[PDB]
Amino acid sequence: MVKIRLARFGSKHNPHYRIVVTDARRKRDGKYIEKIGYYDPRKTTPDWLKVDVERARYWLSVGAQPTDTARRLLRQAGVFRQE
Amino acid sequence: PTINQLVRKGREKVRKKSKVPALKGAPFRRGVCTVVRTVTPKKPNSALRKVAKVRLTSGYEVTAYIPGEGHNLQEHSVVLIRGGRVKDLLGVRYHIVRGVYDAAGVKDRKKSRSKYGTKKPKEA
Amino acid sequence: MLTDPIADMLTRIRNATRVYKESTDVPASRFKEEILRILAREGFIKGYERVDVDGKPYLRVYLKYGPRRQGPDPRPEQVIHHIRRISKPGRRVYVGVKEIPRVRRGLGIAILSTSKGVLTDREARKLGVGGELICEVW
Amino acid sequence: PKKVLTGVVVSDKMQKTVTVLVERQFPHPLYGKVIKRSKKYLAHDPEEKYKLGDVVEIIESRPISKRKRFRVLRLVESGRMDLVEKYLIRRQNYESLSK
Amino acid sequence: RNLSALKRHRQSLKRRLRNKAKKSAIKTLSKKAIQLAQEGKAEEALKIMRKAESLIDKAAKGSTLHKNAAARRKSRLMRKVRQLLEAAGAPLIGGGLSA
Amino acid sequence: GRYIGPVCRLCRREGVKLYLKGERCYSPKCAMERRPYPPGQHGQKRARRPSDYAVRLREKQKLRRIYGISERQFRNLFEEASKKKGVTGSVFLGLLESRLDNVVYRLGFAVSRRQARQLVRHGHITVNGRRVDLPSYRVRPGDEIAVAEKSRNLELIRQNLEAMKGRKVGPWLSLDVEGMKGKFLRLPDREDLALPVNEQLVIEFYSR
RNA sequence: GGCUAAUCCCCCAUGUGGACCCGCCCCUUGGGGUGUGUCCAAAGGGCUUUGCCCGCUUCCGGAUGGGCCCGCGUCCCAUCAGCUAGUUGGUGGGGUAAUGGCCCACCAAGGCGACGACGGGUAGCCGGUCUGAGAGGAUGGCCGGCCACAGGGGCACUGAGACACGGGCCCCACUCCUACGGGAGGCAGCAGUUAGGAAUCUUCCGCAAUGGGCGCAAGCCUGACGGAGCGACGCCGCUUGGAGGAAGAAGCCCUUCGGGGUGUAAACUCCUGAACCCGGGACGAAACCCCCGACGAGGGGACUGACGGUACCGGGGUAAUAGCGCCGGCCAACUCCGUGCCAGCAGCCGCGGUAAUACGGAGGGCGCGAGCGUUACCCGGAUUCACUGGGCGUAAAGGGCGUGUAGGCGGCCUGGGGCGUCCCAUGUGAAAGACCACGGCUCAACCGUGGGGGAGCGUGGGAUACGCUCAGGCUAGACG
Ligand SMILES: [Mg+2]
Ligand SMILES: [Mg+2]
Ligand SMILES: [Mg+2]
Ligand SMILES: [Mg+2]
Ligand SMILES: [Mg+2]
Ligand SMILES: [Mg+2]
Ligand SMILES: [Mg+2]
Ligand SMILES: [Mg+2]
Ligand SMILES: [Mg+2]
Ligand SMILES: [Mg+2]
Ligand SMILES: [Mg+2]
Ligand SMILES: [Mg+2]
Ligand SMILES: [Mg+2]
Ligand SMILES: [Mg+2]
Ligand SMILES: [Mg+2]
Ligand SMILES: [Mg+2]
Ligand SMILES: [Mg+2]
Ligand SMILES: [Mg+2]
Ligand SMILES: [Mg+2]
Ligand SMILES: [Mg+2]
Ligand SMILES: [Mg+2]
Ligand SMILES: [Mg+2]
Ligand SMILES: [Mg+2]
Ligand SMILES: [Mg+2]
Ligand SMILES: [Mg+2]
Ligand SMILES: [Mg+2]
Ligand SMILES: [Mg+2]
Ligand SMILES: [Mg+2]
Ligand SMILES: [Mg+2]
Ligand SMILES: [Mg+2]
Ligand SMILES: [Mg+2]
Ligand SMILES: [Mg+2]
Ligand SMILES: [Mg+2]
Ligand SMILES: [Mg+2]
Ligand SMILES: [Mg+2]
Ligand SMILES: [Mg+2]
Ligand SMILES: [Mg+2]
Ligand SMILES: [Mg+2]
Ligand SMILES: [Mg+2]
Ligand SMILES: [Mg+2]
Ligand SMILES: [Mg+2]
Ligand SMILES: [Mg+2]
Ligand SMILES: [Mg+2]
Ligand SMILES: [Mg+2]
Ligand SMILES: [Mg+2]
Ligand SMILES: [Mg+2]
Ligand SMILES: [Mg+2]
Ligand SMILES: [Mg+2]
Ligand SMILES: [Mg+2]
Ligand SMILES: [Mg+2]
Ligand SMILES: [Mg+2]
Ligand SMILES: [Mg+2]
Ligand SMILES: [Mg+2]
Ligand SMILES: [Mg+2]
Ligand SMILES: [Mg+2]
Ligand SMILES: [Mg+2]
Ligand SMILES: [Mg+2]
Ligand SMILES: [Mg+2]
Ligand SMILES: [Mg+2]
Ligand SMILES: [Mg+2]
Ligand SMILES: [Mg+2]
Ligand SMILES: [Mg+2]
Ligand SMILES: [Mg+2]
Ligand SMILES: [Mg+2]
Ligand SMILES: [Mg+2]
Ligand SMILES: [Mg+2]
Ligand SMILES: [Mg+2]
Ligand SMILES: [Mg+2]
Ligand SMILES: [Mg+2]
Ligand SMILES: [Mg+2]
Ligand SMILES: [Mg+2]
Ligand SMILES: [Mg+2]
Ligand SMILES: [Mg+2]
Ligand SMILES: [Mg+2]
Ligand SMILES: [Mg+2]
Ligand SMILES: [Mg+2]
Ligand SMILES: [Mg+2]
Ligand SMILES: [Mg+2]
Ligand SMILES: [Mg+2]
Ligand SMILES: [Mg+2]
Ligand SMILES: [Mg+2]
Ligand SMILES: [Mg+2]
Ligand SMILES: [Mg+2]
Ligand SMILES: [Mg+2]
Ligand SMILES: [Mg+2]
Ligand SMILES: [Mg+2]
Ligand SMILES: [Mg+2]
Ligand SMILES: [Mg+2]
Ligand SMILES: [Mg+2]
Ligand SMILES: [Mg+2]
Ligand SMILES: [Mg+2]
Ligand SMILES: [Mg+2]
Ligand SMILES: [Mg+2]
Ligand SMILES: [Mg+2]
Ligand SMILES: [Mg+2]
Ligand SMILES: [Mg+2]
Ligand SMILES: [Mg+2]
Ligand SMILES: [Mg+2]
Ligand SMILES: [Mg+2]
Ligand SMILES: [Mg+2]
Ligand SMILES: [Mg+2]
Ligand SMILES: [Mg+2]
Ligand SMILES: [Mg+2]
Ligand SMILES: [Mg+2]
Ligand SMILES: [Mg+2]
Ligand SMILES: [Mg+2]
Ligand SMILES: [Mg+2]
Ligand SMILES: [Mg+2]
Ligand SMILES: [Mg+2]
Ligand SMILES: [Mg+2]
Ligand SMILES: [Mg+2]
Ligand SMILES: [Mg+2]
Ligand SMILES: [Mg+2]
Ligand SMILES: [Mg+2]
Ligand SMILES: [Mg+2]
Ligand SMILES: [Mg+2]
Ligand SMILES: [Mg+2]
Ligand SMILES: [Mg+2]
Ligand SMILES: [Mg+2]
Ligand SMILES: [Mg+2]
Ligand SMILES: [Mg+2]
Ligand SMILES: [Mg+2]
Ligand SMILES: [Mg+2]
Ligand SMILES: [Mg+2]
Ligand SMILES: [Mg+2]
Ligand SMILES: [Mg+2]
Ligand SMILES: [Mg+2]
Ligand SMILES: [Zn+2]
Repeated sequence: MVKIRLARFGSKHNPHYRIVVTDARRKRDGKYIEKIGYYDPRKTTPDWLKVDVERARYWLSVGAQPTDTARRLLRQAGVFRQE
Repeated sequence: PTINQLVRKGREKVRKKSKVPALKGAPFRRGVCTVVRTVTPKKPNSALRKVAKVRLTSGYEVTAYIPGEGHNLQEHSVVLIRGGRVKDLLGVRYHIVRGVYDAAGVKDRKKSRSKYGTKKPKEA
Repeated sequence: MLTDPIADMLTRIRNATRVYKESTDVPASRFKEEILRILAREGFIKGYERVDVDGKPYLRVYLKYGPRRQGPDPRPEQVIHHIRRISKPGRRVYVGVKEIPRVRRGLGIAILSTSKGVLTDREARKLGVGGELICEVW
Repeated sequence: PKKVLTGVVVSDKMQKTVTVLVERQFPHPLYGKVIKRSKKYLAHDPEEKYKLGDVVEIIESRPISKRKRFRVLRLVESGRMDLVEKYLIRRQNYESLSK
Repeated sequence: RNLSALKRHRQSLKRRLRNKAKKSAIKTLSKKAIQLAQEGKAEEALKIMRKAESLIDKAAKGSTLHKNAAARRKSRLMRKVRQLLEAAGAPLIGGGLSA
Repeated sequence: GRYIGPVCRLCRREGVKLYLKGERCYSPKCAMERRPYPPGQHGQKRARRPSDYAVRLREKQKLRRIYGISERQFRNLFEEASKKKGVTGSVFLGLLESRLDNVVYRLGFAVSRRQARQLVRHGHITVNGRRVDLPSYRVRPGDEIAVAEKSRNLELIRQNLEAMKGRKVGPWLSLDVEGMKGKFLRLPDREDLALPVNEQLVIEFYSR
């Protein structure tokens, strides 16, 4: 099932997440279909989250499933906003 | 040679033979002594050199030079082979490492103790 | 049969200039004529003309030299110090436009044959085309 | 693109199959000379349309047998028997070089 | 010890039998029709054929078959039946096949 | 850790004055006065003609020992400089001079390079308002180098600073003596430094 | 042997639709449409039960994932020269999701090989990595991609998917249980033991984070993972003090006995304040959930730590580890004493048989410095396998000579083609790495964000000088 989630790209004690589209079947840090974002939890930068919504909306159109955290970030960036 | 000849045949890479079958690729090898002898040097020099025949963990049997001044090595003592030859002795390709296993570091030696395996003397 | 008539032209020229001849005849073809046109334009020779020898067409290349010299060996400097083939039959060489050589930091030329015709190295870069790399001359 | 190759037919001896010799040339990766190698392809000739010494196009296809992955697209040129003669003779030279 | 994926194996066994049986029946039936076709019995071979087909599709319903396997087997049957059917064929039933 | 031992010895081996000792490398105490010859028993003996290697080596030794830097750091910094766009020698010098403790020496918070290293190390130095305790910090132009508020009352700090009154500072810097501040405005060029060193000899040294 | 439930199995029904044979249309390999005929569906559960939720069934499409096929590229030995029986093709068939000698029957007699078949030897391959001015050489640990294997060999079942590491049947070896009949096993999972070896870690903490499985959820599992532990194994940062201090204490070293050295080095003066003690103390963490709204959007709004009282901030606070190689040339650093072909050094040249700057200590010196040396291996140098970039009269190297097969190479002029060749456009060249820029941990190592680069191959378009090709001339080569 094609999915949308976080992969861990940072260092020890320095987490940096790369929001990706990939088959759930594949491992976490290995090959992904597309990189739609990045996430910084320690918020060390004025930009700690980015999305490229239109893309995320595509991947939802064809049925990718976000993990709850992934979805949280997506909504924060407003993939889901309507009116 | 013509280029056509280089296509047809081409240059030949040059193989090199290992000066140390400690086999294994190993940097050192443990063995047991057999003979602990004295040996006569090759023509240009004169001396009494201390060498030892060794049966290795590699199923190889070779003479190895005993460096330093004094040596406690005996018939059945177990020892570590180093590698590197002695230019003036026929057929000895490897060295003993002092301070390892039964090989004792050189007593009283104050100068270069890394080689020869002696530890640091205390001074007050 | 000359096995590489272009190389033969270059050489005829080399041997000629080395004994300081005023001129040399090389058996003629449009391609050789193109090469020559480039040398002439580039200052290496005084230019060339077509001739007939026993009815068979040739090209007189007129040779250019420096002035006479001081001390032992008054023989003048060469205008073509160096001339050599690059692509030969039996190993052919082609540069793309980004592989075209800077010859003696540019005091020399490289003659390329291209589908825009026979040009110098600068000429080709400016034209923006690659091709068969013929002579190197400086 | 399904791959199309051009070659000459050096063997008709099979049933509904032809052997097609296909040359290719290319620069040697070090020495840079242009070298010309070749290889035989087994191509499917259902109607026995094609004959020895025919220069034909060969197209990558759904596998016919083991060793047959290609079929004969069309006839480029008829009757080059010199090419055939070359192949036949190179193979004839094998009778030396042995014992 | 005693991993209870053990259970899986157990079920695998049950399933195994249920498949074999089902599949077995099909073979036995198909042959029947086919043989009856060689003897040019129109009606009977037809009716057996219908049963075989139905049972094939019913094998397809579950994990026994389905895929394209059922369509393959069914096709092969029907072909061979209709083909076998000509020696004075006159396929009176005509139920199973497009006329 | 760095070289710890008699310094004016190295003043003596290079045959030139490189003051890591600050004051008294001014007064006629430097021992370069009346003992310019190198250390050891053979120092007063004659001098054999130096090999090309020797020349290059020693010149590098001057350049390094001046800044009091680890050969490790030194060479890593050198390769760093060689990578950079622009002339290797000048670039190098710029990077050496860009070192924090060095800037502190330049700004005059310490009479010596080593003392400045200490000042950095113990937290007495701040950059852009924030403490920096590592002397290997690189000052980018526009940074402010201050004696941190807490230690601004320190005996030695005010001692130096009160001596710094009226003295001119480096042209790629600025200094406010009543404020203890200072600003690293630009990277120093070849000519900006009086360095008794031919850098090309050093480049050539790392060429092999 | 007996009882019994279901989202377990089976039989009719409905045929949206689909499968299949035959016909027709389009399309062109088995793609799509259509008509008749035959054949095929389902399952229920939970709530507030007049409605919603979790499910089930047939179909079309999407998405992701894979199967199979082709061009090209991918080590050494020719003292491996011939290899081949399902072997090469065909017809028909079996098998599969699907092409296929994948398998079987019958038919033909083929298929491959110096452009290196067959044989033997070594070997997972790649992104990349090391080295190199480059071309190249070498390598493929960790991280990512692919493959293969799960004690050895064979085999299938179940399933969307396996011929399945912690599933099954059989054979062999091994260990263990054994009432001697017969059974049980499978760390190349995380730790740990044992052996082998020069040598390679903790039988730790936690599911707080990310991810995965099941579940409506609450939640459960997770030795994936996130951390901590040990080892200078590697990289980076840091300390062992700073300033003053004799024309220079003592000891040790040399001495031309005048004195030179160790050396501002020490003592000592003054200053800072590693460790350490005290106090505050994290980010990593807002979702899942709850409430409003329609279980949507939106709005709000509370719970949730292994690391750990760790990082860090604030206060206080002591002058507080130095080692190792070398000093004849290459090569930076020299002198006494001791030993006299000894004892020993040694990478090569070569030192030592009484003045040893080469052995052994000492003083001094150079080099690096929490390291420094050694051994092994790779590239380097080595233009010493020479593509870049070498040679063969006497240094190693012209085959004893010819004829000529394959092959390599090809005069002048015109034209067609446009295969090589060149240009443009476009696709591809994952990420990581590399390069550039900016930024995040006080710096860096490390990390993030962005930019640029790129050989090669696919497709479309274009150029025609050279190479090729086809056609037509020529006569300077060749022959007559
Ligand atoms: Mg997968
Ligand atoms: Mg993107
Ligand atoms: Mg939407
Ligand atoms: Mg023309
Ligand atoms: Mg003219
Ligand atoms: Mg060349
Ligand atoms: Mg035929
Ligand atoms: Mg076939
Ligand atoms: Mg034969
Ligand atoms: Mg179960
Ligand atoms: Mg039966
Ligand atoms: Mg029915
Ligand atoms: Mg079929
Ligand atoms: Mg530079
Ligand atoms: Mg530049
Ligand atoms: Mg300035
Ligand atoms: Mg270099
Ligand atoms: Mg029963
Ligand atoms: Mg029972
Ligand atoms: Mg009942
Ligand atoms: Mg059912
Ligand atoms: Mg029904
Ligand atoms: Mg219908
Ligand atoms: Mg149809
Ligand atoms: Mg119908
Ligand atoms: Mg029912
Ligand atoms: Mg589908
Ligand atoms: Mg595919
Ligand atoms: Mg290999
Ligand atoms: Mg032999
Ligand atoms: Mg057989
Ligand atoms: Mg057969
Ligand atoms: Mg037949
Ligand atoms: Mg078949
Ligand atoms: Mg299957
Ligand atoms: Mg071939
Ligand atoms: Mg390999
Ligand atoms: Mg292997
Ligand atoms: Mg590189
Ligand atoms: Mg490099
Ligand atoms: Mg390379
Ligand atoms: Mg490689
Ligand atoms: Mg390789
Ligand atoms: Mg691997
Ligand atoms: Mg890997
Ligand atoms: Mg793959
Ligand atoms: Mg196996
Ligand atoms: Mg095992
Ligand atoms: Mg075994
Ligand atoms: Mg097995
Ligand atoms: Mg399943
Ligand atoms: Mg199945
Ligand atoms: Mg198994
Ligand atoms: Mg397997
Ligand atoms: Mg296991
Ligand atoms: Mg069992
Ligand atoms: Mg052990
Ligand atoms: Mg052991
Ligand atoms: Mg570990
Ligand atoms: Mg635990
Ligand atoms: Mg968890
Ligand atoms: Mg979770
Ligand atoms: Mg779920
Ligand atoms: Mg509930
Ligand atoms: Mg458990
Ligand atoms: Mg871990
Ligand atoms: Mg240790
Ligand atoms: Mg160690
Ligand atoms: Mg001091
Ligand atoms: Mg004294
Ligand atoms: Mg004295
Ligand atoms: Mg104090
Ligand atoms: Mg938090
Ligand atoms: Mg928070
Ligand atoms: Mg919240
Ligand atoms: Mg409500
Ligand atoms: Mg909301
Ligand atoms: Mg909310
Ligand atoms: Mg939770
Ligand atoms: Mg805690
Ligand atoms: Mg503090
Ligand atoms: Mg304080
Ligand atoms: Mg002290
Ligand atoms: Mg020297
Ligand atoms: Mg020595
Ligand atoms: Mg004596
Ligand atoms: Mg003496
Ligand atoms: Mg002597
Ligand atoms: Mg000596
Ligand atoms: Mg020496
Ligand atoms: Mg010595
Ligand atoms: Mg010393
Ligand atoms: Mg360090
Ligand atoms: Mg080391
Ligand atoms: Mg080498
Ligand atoms: Mg080389
Ligand atoms: Mg080189
Ligand atoms: Mg060599
Ligand atoms: Mg060459
Ligand atoms: Mg090349
Ligand atoms: Mg030579
Ligand atoms: Mg001779
Ligand atoms: Mg000779
Ligand atoms: Mg001869
Ligand atoms: Mg001869
Ligand atoms: Mg010929
Ligand atoms: Mg020509
Ligand atoms: Mg073209
Ligand atoms: Mg045209
Ligand atoms: Mg491109
Ligand atoms: Mg990239
Ligand atoms: Mg990385
Ligand atoms: Mg990086
Ligand atoms: Mg940076
Ligand atoms: Mg920064
Ligand atoms: Mg980066
Ligand atoms: Mg990047
Ligand atoms: Mg890019
Ligand atoms: Mg193209
Ligand atoms: Mg094209
Ligand atoms: Mg044209
Ligand atoms: Mg033309
Ligand atoms: Mg032509
Ligand atoms: Mg030709
Ligand atoms: Mg003609
Ligand atoms: Mg005539
Ligand atoms: Mg004649
Ligand atoms: Zn000084």
